[PDB]
Amino acid sequence: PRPLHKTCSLFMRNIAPNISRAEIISLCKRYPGFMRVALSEPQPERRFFRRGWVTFDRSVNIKEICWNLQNIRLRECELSPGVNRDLTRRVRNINGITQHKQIVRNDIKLAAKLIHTLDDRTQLWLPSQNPILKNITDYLIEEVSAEEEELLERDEKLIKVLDKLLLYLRIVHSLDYYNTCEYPNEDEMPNRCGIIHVRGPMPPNRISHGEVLEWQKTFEEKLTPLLSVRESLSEEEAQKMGRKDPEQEVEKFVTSNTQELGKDKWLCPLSGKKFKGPEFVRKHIFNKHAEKIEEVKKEVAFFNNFLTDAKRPALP
Amino acid sequence: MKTFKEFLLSLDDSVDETEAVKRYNDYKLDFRRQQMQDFFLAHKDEEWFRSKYHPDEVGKRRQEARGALQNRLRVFLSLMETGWFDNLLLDIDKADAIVKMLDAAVIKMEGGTENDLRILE
Repeated sequence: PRPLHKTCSLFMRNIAPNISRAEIISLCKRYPGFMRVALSEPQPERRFFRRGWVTFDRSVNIKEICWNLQNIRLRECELSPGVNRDLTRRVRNINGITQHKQIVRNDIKLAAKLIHTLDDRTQLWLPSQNPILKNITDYLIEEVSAEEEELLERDEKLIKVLDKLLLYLRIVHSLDYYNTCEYPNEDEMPNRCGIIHVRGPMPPNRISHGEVLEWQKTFEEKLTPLLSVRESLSEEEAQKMGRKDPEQEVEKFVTSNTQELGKDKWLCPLSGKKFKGPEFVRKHIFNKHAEKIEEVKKEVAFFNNFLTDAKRPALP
Repeated sequence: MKTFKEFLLSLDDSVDETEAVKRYNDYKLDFRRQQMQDFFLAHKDEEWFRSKYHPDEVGKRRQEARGALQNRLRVFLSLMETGWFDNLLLDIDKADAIVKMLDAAVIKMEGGTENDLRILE
């Protein structure tokens, strides 16, 4: 039997942005029992410097391997790794008010929407054709023969229903519900399912009439960030800020390549071949060098994609 | 960038209220145009920035994500039909079950058989 749930790991502060995964992988690949590397978001306050986690098989020791990398550099910066210890407090507490009839029902409404959004957004599975959304919606019902009669605090039914949604949200989509946060990189990180937040012990007092509504307004206001789409600017503001047209800037590539050496004698520096007019050089670049015309279109779209985003990376 | 106080102070000839607010709002965009063109060329070939915005790399990360996610689904769907959260509630009373269940999930995420899970018993 294997202990695959355990994996010891290194941690590296202040990795450069010019450093890629590929070259960190190759640095750690020739060690035995190497598994995977996981880099975090580059923070703008530290000049977009990343934070890395190199994960190893739990059999092979970490303290020697941390020493063997202790004064090593990559690209143009020195790593100085440290041993990443295991997670202490996994199953964490929140408010005990969350185990309530009205609150669990709303938690099920929210958890449904979260899955509805995330499934469609990730492109798993226009109604959602996920089984736990159909099969659970069949349940949460009263079923009585009232027609035949006419002629002649906890709710563990809803909690057991909620748990299937919450565990799906946590395990599949890495969304800690009760904390109201994702773990985006988590699948590459050392611990694949670390911290999970859980309902509290008791609510000591009588449960207040407005406090149940206040909790949901705080809770739902925190969940609304997690559903938000990438904020694209107005098609004016994108064009004003400087959206490059694809076909226009493709013409700029063709003409600037088509140079003139003399009278009815035109060269282009993408081959080294001279032609009798400006029309002959245009058909040469389109037909024979189809790779470059796409390469311009791609890097136009690359620059556009950046301008599209309103919430961009930039220096503070 | 220099603030609204400073730009108005460097124009003491054609001093109008209507013209001042227009030219500063034009200067704002004129500057922020420059910052984006600087920032694009600054972090052009870096993998983090490539991955978020470049069509070729954006396509790769989606395929990489879907494949890794579909494998995480299979784990949940295995834990359902195996019933690792058959008698399990997200409560502090049932905390030891959650930690054992998560470890059983991670082993399945890596791709270990039911024999591998025996160490948790």
